[PDB]
Amino acid sequence: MDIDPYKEFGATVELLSFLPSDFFPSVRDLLDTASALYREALESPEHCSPHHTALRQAILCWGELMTLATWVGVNLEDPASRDLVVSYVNTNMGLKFRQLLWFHISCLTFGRETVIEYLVSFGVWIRTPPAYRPPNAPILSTL
Amino acid sequence: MDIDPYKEFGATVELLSFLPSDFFPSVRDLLDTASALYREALESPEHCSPHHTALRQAILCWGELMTLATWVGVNLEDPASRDLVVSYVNTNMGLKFRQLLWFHISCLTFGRETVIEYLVSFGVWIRTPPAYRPPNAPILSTL
Amino acid sequence: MDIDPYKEFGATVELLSFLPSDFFPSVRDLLDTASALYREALESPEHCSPHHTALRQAILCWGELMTLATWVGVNLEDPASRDLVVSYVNTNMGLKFRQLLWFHISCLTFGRETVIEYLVSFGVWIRTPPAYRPPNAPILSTL
Amino acid sequence: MDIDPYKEFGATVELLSFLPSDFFPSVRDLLDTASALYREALESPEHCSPHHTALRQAILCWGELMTLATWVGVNLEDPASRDLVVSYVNTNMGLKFRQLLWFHISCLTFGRETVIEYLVSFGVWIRTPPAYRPPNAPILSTL
Ligand SMILES: COCCOCCOCCOc1ccc(C(C)(C)CC(C)(C)C)cc1
Ligand SMILES: COCCOCCOCCOc1ccc(C(C)(C)CC(C)(C)C)cc1
Ligand SMILES: COCCOCCOCCOc1ccc(C(C)(C)CC(C)(C)C)cc1
Ligand SMILES: COCCOCCOCCOc1ccc(C(C)(C)CC(C)(C)C)cc1
Repeated sequence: MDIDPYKEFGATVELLSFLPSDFFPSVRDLLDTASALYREALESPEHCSPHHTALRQAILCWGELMTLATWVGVNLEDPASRDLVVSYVNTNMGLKFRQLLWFHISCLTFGRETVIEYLVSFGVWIRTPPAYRPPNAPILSTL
Repeated sequence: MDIDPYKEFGATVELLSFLPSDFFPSVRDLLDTASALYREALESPEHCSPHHTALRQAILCWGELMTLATWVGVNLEDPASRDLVVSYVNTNMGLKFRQLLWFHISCLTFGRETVIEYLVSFGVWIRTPPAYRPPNAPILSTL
Repeated sequence: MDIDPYKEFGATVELLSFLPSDFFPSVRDLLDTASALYREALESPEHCSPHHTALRQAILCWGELMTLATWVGVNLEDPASRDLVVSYVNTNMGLKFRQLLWFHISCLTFGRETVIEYLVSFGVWIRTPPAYRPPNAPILSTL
Repeated sequence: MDIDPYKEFGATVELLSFLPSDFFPSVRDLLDTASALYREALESPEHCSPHHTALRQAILCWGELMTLATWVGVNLEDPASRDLVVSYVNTNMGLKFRQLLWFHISCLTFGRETVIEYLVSFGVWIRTPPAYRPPNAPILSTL
């Protein structure tokens, strides 16, 4: 079916493509962050939050994709296709994964309205010209 | 992270290992059941329930895995690799997909208590040797 | 008929003639901004605002002009005339279009009074010669 | 963004398609009418009505297209290109322009409900076979 993984939260793919693809941190970095900050609540037997649920399912899915790609590469004999699997994964699905993880982690941490206003402001900013925008890229802080 | 996609909901992979592997319906049947009973909810912008929050993500994961295997079978001129990848997807991950779909659809339709009782009772019925096994296995029913 | 597209909103062309070309984001950027911030209200059957109405009509104009430029590229076998028409369209019409899109988005975003005070101040700043005006221009920003 | 210029007023492209392309008056005639009837308003500094706003924007776009056509006629020596461009502009873009002009002038003048009932009645007419199609095609009146 046609589902938007964010509209149950108050966002949309059209709104997260409003940021450059070179903005979203790497998958490994986001997973490390997620461990460090919410391992005890993702591994928890509680409906702690919809973000927790969705993040769990996403992590399991990335793990299964990784498993599959490693298996294909290990079985295949020639590199041309022993690589193309993991390569295409990190190309097309890595972006979706890290957009979604960024969303969920950032929300759980800072706030949903904050993350949304940040998306909007950062798009407006990265689209405005430098002479007439503030010079420092926007960023999220708990400090 | 070792996440159990069920302990959040009050279960485990073990409790679901009582059911054999050939017990679980086809992914087509289960996707049809979902599109029938819970579509307006899985497309809604609401946290209708953690079951929905999980089912949306799992369906997106399955779609992306399908796209992967298809792009593979297409761009890979080795039909052996095509077949192996796309059918191993089924072999290994479809069983998990349909376990999770079964669990969620059944805890939505009938309930958590009813489903866990069903799991216990079916485990009894199946661990029981045949000679003493009644032919009327437990079936989940609203009627 | 001597129509001023801002006289209805309390502004004028003479008040936006000071804003240079390097001030206005690209057409693509402004369109993405609108699509991300106001799509569910520009595609809506409500009279959400004069700015919404005007944005709708201007986007329709621009879409038809892009259709024209495509038809040109396809039906004009004179590369010179073809490229000259396309460049005229883009440069001139997109400059006017960026001007108007900016006015409307900025108003909807900040306020009519804020946008007009900002225009007055930017005019003061841009009339001042460089030897007596600060180097850092005024700035309209949510941040 | 896919936008319907009539959906905020209470109609739909699929509804004004009931009327043939050779039904709408000349752009000349429609502009004469709009001038004579609402010039003091389309030149006004007031959101007199959404129809007024939309008409302002449309007439501005038509004026820019006229300026384009003159620029072509003077610059481009290639007669085939010049004429093809002017003809495309007038024919197609003016078909759309006079659809819009007609809708807005007619609404402002007679009424939205009147215009929509007229659309459905004209559909009835044009659908009725010529053996039973009265020659008195429906027409909008204030009497
Ligand atoms: C080969 O099957 C063995 C059955 O035992 C399952 C053991 O693993 C636990 C399965 O749990 C899941 C369920 C779903 C999933 C996701 C959400 C990632 C969906 C999937 C598998 C379709 C990608 C991941 C793990
Ligand atoms: C190259 O990526 C472009 C961005 O795509 C935009 C998103 O398109 C709609 C679908 O979005 C998602 C988001 C996440 C996912 C899941 C949860 C399955 C995770 C993933 C991407 C790791 C497979 C699937 C689809
Ligand atoms: C070839 O003509 C097709 C007839 O129109 C079918 C309906 O198309 C819907 C779009 O309608 C309009 C109407 C007006 C316009 C504007 C106001 C932008 C004016 C125009 C046509 C001069 C560009 C754009 C689209
Ligand atoms: C070439 O641009 C120079 C700057 O403009 C100077 C005059 O400013 C007045 C702007 O007038 C318009 C006219 C039309 C428009 C719309 C939005 C209808 C778009 C267009 C140009 C595609 C017709 C916008 C502004």
